Amino acid sequence: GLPVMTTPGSTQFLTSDDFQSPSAMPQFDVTPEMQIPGRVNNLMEIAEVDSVVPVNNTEDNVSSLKAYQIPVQSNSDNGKQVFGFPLQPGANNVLNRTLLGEILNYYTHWSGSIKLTFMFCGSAMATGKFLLAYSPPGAGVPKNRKDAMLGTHVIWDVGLQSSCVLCVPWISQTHYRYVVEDEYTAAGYVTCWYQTNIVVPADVQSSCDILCFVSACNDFSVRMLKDTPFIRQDTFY
Amino acid sequence: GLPVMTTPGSTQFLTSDDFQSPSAMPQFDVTPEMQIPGRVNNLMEIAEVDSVVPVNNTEDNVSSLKAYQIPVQSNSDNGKQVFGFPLQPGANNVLNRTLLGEILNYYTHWSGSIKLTFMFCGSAMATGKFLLAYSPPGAGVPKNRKDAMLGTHVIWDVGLQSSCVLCVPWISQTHYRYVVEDEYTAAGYVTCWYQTNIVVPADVQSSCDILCFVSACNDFSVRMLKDTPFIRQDTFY
Amino acid sequence: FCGSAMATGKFLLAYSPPGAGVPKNRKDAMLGTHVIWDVGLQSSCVLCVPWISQTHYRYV
Amino acid sequence: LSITTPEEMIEKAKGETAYLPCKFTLSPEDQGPLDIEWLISPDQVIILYSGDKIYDDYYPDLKGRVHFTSNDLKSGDASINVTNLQLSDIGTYQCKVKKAPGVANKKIHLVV
Amino acid sequence: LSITTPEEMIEKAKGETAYLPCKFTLSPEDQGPLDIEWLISPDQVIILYSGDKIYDDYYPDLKGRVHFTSNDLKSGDASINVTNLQLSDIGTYQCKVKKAPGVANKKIHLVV
Amino acid sequence: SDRVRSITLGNSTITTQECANVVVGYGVWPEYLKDNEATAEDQPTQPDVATCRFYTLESVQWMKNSAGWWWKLPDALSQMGLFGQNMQYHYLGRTGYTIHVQCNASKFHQGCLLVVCVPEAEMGCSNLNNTPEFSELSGGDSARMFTDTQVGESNAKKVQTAVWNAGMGVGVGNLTIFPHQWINLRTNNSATLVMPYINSVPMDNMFRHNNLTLMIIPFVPLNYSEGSSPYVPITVTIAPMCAEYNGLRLAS
Amino acid sequence: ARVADTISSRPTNSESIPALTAAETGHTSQVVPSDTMQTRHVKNYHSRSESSIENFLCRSACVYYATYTNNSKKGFAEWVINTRQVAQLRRKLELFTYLRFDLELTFVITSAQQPSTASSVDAPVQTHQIMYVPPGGPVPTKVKDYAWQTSTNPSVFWTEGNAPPRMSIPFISIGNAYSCFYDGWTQFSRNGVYGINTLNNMGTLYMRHVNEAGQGPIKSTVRIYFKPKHVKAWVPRPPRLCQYEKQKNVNFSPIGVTTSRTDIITT
Amino acid sequence: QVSTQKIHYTNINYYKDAASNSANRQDFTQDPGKFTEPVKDIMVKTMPAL
Amino acid sequence: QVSTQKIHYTNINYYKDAASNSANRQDFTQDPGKFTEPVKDIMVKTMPAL
Amino acid sequence: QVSTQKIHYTNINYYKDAASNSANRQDFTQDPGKFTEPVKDIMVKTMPAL
Repeated sequence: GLPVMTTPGSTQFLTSDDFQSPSAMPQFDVTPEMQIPGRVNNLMEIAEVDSVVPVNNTEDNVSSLKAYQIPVQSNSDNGKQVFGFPLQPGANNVLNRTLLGEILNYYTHWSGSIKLTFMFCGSAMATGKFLLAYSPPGAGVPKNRKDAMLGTHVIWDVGLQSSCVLCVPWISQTHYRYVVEDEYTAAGYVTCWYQTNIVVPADVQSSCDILCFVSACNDFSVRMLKDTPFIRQDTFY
Repeated sequence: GLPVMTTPGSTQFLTSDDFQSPSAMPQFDVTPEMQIPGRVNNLMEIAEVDSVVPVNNTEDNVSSLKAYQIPVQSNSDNGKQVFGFPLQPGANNVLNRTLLGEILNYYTHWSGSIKLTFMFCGSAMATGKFLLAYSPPGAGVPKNRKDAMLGTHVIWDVGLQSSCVLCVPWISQTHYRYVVEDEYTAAGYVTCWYQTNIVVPADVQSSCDILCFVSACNDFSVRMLKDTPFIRQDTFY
Repeated sequence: FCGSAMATGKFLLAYSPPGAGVPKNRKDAMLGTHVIWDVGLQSSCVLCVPWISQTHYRYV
Repeated sequence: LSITTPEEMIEKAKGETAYLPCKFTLSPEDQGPLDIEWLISPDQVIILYSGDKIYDDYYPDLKGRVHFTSNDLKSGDASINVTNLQLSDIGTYQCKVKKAPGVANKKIHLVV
Repeated sequence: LSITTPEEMIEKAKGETAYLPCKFTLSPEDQGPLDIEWLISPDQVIILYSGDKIYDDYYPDLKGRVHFTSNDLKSGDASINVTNLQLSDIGTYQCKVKKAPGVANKKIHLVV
Repeated sequence: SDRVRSITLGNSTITTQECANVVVGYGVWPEYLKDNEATAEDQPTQPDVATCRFYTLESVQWMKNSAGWWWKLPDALSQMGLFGQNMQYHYLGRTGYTIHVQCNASKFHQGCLLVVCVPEAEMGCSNLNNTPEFSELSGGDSARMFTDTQVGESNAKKVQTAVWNAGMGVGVGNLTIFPHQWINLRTNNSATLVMPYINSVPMDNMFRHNNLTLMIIPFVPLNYSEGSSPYVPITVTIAPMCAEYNGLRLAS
Repeated sequence: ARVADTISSRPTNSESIPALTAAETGHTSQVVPSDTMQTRHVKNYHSRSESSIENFLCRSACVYYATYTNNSKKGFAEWVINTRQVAQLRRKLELFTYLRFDLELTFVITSAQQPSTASSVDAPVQTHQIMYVPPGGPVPTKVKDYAWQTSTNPSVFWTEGNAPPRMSIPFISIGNAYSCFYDGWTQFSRNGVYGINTLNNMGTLYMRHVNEAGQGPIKSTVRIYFKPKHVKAWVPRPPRLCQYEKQKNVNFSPIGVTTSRTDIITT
Repeated sequence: QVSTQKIHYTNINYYKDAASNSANRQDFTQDPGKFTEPVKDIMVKTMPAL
Repeated sequence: QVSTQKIHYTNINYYKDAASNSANRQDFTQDPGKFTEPVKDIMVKTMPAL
Repeated sequence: QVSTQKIHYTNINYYKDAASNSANRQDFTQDPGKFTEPVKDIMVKTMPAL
């Protein structure tokens, strides 16, 4: 008869407890394991895979394959914009349903930097240059090329190699950032501008298209697991 | 099946218990700490800061800055009193709302000695002398300078340096003292008397003012934490 | 300061390099090189203007 | 809370002014609001003190004849001055003070 | 949920168009459906916004005279434009927004 | 001796004949951001001569019926040269200040000031449900002043300027727990504080968050006889120490 | 952690004056009572243990209580977690500017019968569910819904007649310390509300019954109790004098410094 | 694991987190020098201040 | 038996099965190279890809 | 920690206070000489008292 006293917090069912439990079928021998290829060990081995970013929604391309293409045509005037969006990878409706965005909508805080792989899926004799700018917040969106070249930017040329990875850095006052749309920890905007035109020879089509990927760096991290807002239910199937 | 017996005192919720508890979010990694300047480690690093003592209430100066000033004028007759109050640093309504008095109104017992920093905030060519007396209890308040100079007192002269710290000692029969108004452990009175007049040259104002601080020594201590009587409530905000 | 003994004050001794005009407010002159002089027992203050020029010499 | 002498006998003459004392001290637990009553049984209240304001029109035979004495009622003074004593003022007077969590009585027997 | 200025006084003239602002921000816990009301007490609803569709035939004296202003109501705009102000439009207007688990009010006093 | 100091910084120099000792923060000196504490992913810029100099704000007249003044500290330096231009093009930035306030009178005036530097000074509005706006809370290099009378209820968005509550609902006698000094015209002439970077995050934006507040409150009011000089001005000088920035963008 | 002792002294007469000083330099004097009188060597055995931070703050206090009726539609209680609503705890927190602590949430749940109409009512023991939602998760609207069960938010299930439930929450913040005060807006155009920060959001708490309406409505009531542990405080602050009025802002009405007395020499 | 109280007592950590431990209640250190004397030039008690 | 937490803690197995133990929560290993670079010829960062 | 009873028994202190321990019940010491003979000159049994 050892004397004990029961602390508060007993006879409860916490849904994230770590306790042992008596087995139902004792002395069960499981079937032995196998070297199945492709063992995932961490969910940060999924954010380091690229996925195409549907950056061309516009209410008519959402139910199609046109949502992944950015139309790039041989313009007549110079210094025009190609696209642009704020960088909220759990709150914006462009980086939402990508492979990175459906991992961040299980967690609450995130950190680290983001890679943005582009690809010129155009013709072979058509060349050009692009300016991939990322402006940190505090001001509005940039509106001219003269205002966007002050931020962080690379200048991309298309040749034999047809990719360019703008790696946006981690410039923030806090050690983490929310995934829901907040104003305190916004992460600026990412734009893309014509440097020169898209020149093209005779008897070639003009409107070349560009794809865009997204991925995480080697130093990405998350925190505070929550439940997703993307799946509803009203009955049992 | 180890045999146990539950002592009385189980299945209760004591509001000052020290027990472990299962976490809700396991394997959480907190954000790392920072060398923020000004780390407080003990609440006896707050009572060793001076604060101005509102010793001039008189029902008209309470809603003003006049409550901190002691009017000191060039008197005509000699041996008059400047101020006076009993030394109950949680019970009197002069040492109540100071920085020392709003720490002692979280505890019940106190001990140690008290410093009383004064400061002559007058002109530069006006001199004078003051007598800062502290009389232990048992008798009434002193009423003449002849009765107050028998206690513990310093004689303050104003010159280049313009401060004088009367350090009242710890003279009490008990090892502690209450903070509420009791008659058993009262701590006497502190008065202040004109030694000589305040002389002054021509074309200078006469009514110089004096500020008064209060602080604790290096050997102050408290006990028996309670809840304060200064903040009421009737609803949720 | 060749004044009285009980009179005090403070002064701002500014030197502005060329390129702009003369300064016109105290807000414009405190951007240059300046010392802030107090008068007390000692009654002097030596603003030492530096040698800020593109050339190794200067005309008279 | 404790009164100095919870019962005594006071002997005065007619036309004089009675002085019924009621003093107390304060134990450290007493932190609530103050309350002071006075009774008579020749159980009718004759004066009150609650919420810092005096209410004193309660007994018709003693209308405008009884007052508190001191100006410092929160220091241990609850004495009243009965002016113009008459023959019909015979009865036990009860000084009920109630500062929570304390309570005390004082039965003053007044015979003229 | 929080409105910029929960009460003020607006002074306009007759025949003009009033502009009663109601802006807000969004704390991160607010994830439910949106709800926007407007009241009057010269406690009658004058406009609604729930389920992404506007219902606006509620007050007979203001029939077809009040409209929302912006096209981006889920960004922190709830201002209304009161056209053709008359003398009988005196009363406190109440902008009630309720996105769960948040709720806020704004009592706009309009005097012409 | 022990009365004279001469603090210099960059291309300026503040000298004082009569002043007390200098008080430095909570016991630390403003140094650069160490690599263990940083969180930004790029390299900072350190001008270090273009910012670290003594800017001078406007002056205020100390009348007899004065109340007090306050400045919001990384907002008064918004137009002062290369500090005000590096604050706009960047996004982050940490600072450490060296506040200096000076007010001279003769041996015949009497009075006493209190110079305190309050971190995170939230002020109270006039109406209990509103919040004060930006134009009535601080000014570019212009001191906002307290009053000696409670602000009426008819105002919509105005700061409560009751001086015995110091605007923040706190007793003004307890304000000495912050780093502070006293200006006393009997024995002192100039007060000086050194304030390190005090914030819960290692770097912060500077247009949205004023993380210091220099308050000046006269306890003993100014008083003299007829025949003395009636105009006594106060003038404050602030110099940022060891500043650095991050995150270029457009102007705003 | 004993306090300092006191050493004896002799009647001196010399040039070294320990009592005269100057408070202009912001330096609170460090004198001992052995410098202005004659003392005896007192062995001193007091302790400064109960004045530390971990003995001043680690005590449980109520933060909120809400009631909810079993026989109702939308009968359930939501509450965003914040310290600002009670006043006996809030004044203890604003002594310091930056705090850092974990938390031990504890609930005390009581029930009461409503004046029902049905005859010979009898109910078995009830069950309560206290769901904790981190900031951003999907929240439920009605009580009979599938978002209550089918979720990975950490909830706790409790039945009556047992010990009160208790869960522990670590330091969930984005900065390095909770900010008790935030002077400056949250939008870069400097418009809108004043002191609203996104540095001390901890989430909401959703509480409801699990049983169904058998014969008689039951109105419950649940109190929530904090307990900060491992606390580190920074940059102290003078204590709040005027009364609180709102939970978000710091606004107030002016009042005098202290209660008055009759005359400056009245003891 | 085993330490003294205010004789000894035995304390074992059970859960494998850090926020699950009991309160320390024995962090006895103080340093009031960063509030009383936050000055640059050092100040002696016996000598005059100026 | 005794290991560190996120100081130490003590864990004892009681039941004599394998499915009765508590969750590990401390299997900290990762290898993203089988998803990022699943190629045959190795690829350097600095050199061009073709 | 382990001592004899009125065979042995094992007692462990759990809480980290001093007022939380159980009662001692084994403080067996007495000295009646300060009540029976509180005198200055010592007194022998066998000799006469005066």
